[PDB]
Parts: sequence; C-alpha cells; structure tokens
Amino acid sequence: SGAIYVGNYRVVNRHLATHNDWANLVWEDSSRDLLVSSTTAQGCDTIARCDCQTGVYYCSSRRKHYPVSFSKPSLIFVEASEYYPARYQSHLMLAVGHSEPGDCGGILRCQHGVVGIVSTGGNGLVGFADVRDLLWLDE
Ligand SMILES: C[C@@H](C(=O)N1CCC[C@H](C(N)=O)C1)c1cccs1
Ligand SMILES: [Zn+2]
Repeated sequence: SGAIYVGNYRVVNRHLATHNDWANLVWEDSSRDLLVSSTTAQGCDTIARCDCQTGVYYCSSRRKHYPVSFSKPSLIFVEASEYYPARYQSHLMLAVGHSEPGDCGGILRCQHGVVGIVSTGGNGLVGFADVRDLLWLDE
C-alpha cells in the first residue's frame, strides 16, 4: 500500500486504485501501472525533476528504508498477474533490493524529492513506476 499526495492529486498503483480513485479519475495508464485521482485536501509532497539514479525507498515488508541505485525509466517485460496479462510496462526503473506483494506504493526519493513508487518485485529486484515526467502534477 501507498500513495503520493501532491497538490489536489493522489498518485497510486493503478492495480491498487479504489472506487473513490476511479470516481475522481484525472488520468490513468495501464502500461505504466499508474492512476491519478483528485483530492479535496492540498498535498505537500515535492516531486523530483531530475535524472538521479540513486535514492532511498520504503519497504513495508521490512519496515525499513533502503538506499538503492536504480535504472533509467524504460519498457521492461512484466509477468502475468490477476491484474494484467504478460506485457511491457513503460516508465519502469529496476534496483537490486527486496520487494514482495504488499510493497507496491512505497515511495522512492532522491535529494530532489519523490521519484516514484514501488510497482514490481521478485528475484531480488524491485521495480519503481517513475513520476518525474508528469510535470502537470505540480501545476
Ligand atoms: C507480484 C510482483 C509483481 O511484480 N507484480 C504483481 C502486481 C502488479 C505488478 C505490475 N506492475 O504489473 C506485477 C510483486 C512483488 C512485489 C511487489 S509487486
Ligand atoms: Zn533527484
């Protein structure tokens, strides 16, 4: 579980979006596993606008934050699940680290702010759905 709250926007993993998120949909992308819904309260998370490839992520299955080196946002194949068929997920960044079902939503951050959220895992690898290109989240 986990979301990014910036301005009047809530950012979640699309496969974990609620009825309220869908009834207040702003934008969603199946290929990215992202969904943005509108909120009443004003969020204060800062979104990073950079090309940082090092940062720290929250791993709820360990109740710990871990420093990681991570790859550039790209199209990476993701195995079938009860949420999606086997496909290439776009804007995905991988790191060597622990992630298991339940860790989706954990925020990845660099010194500039929020980079993205945990979206894939397994095999000693963790996948993060990048949000740094969504410039509209700020305005
Ligand atoms: C099962 C596995 C995974 O990569 N999934 C399942 C949840 C949906 C993911 C996706 N982004 O399409 C794929 C996970 C381990 C840890 C977090 S999510
Ligand atoms: Zn950065």
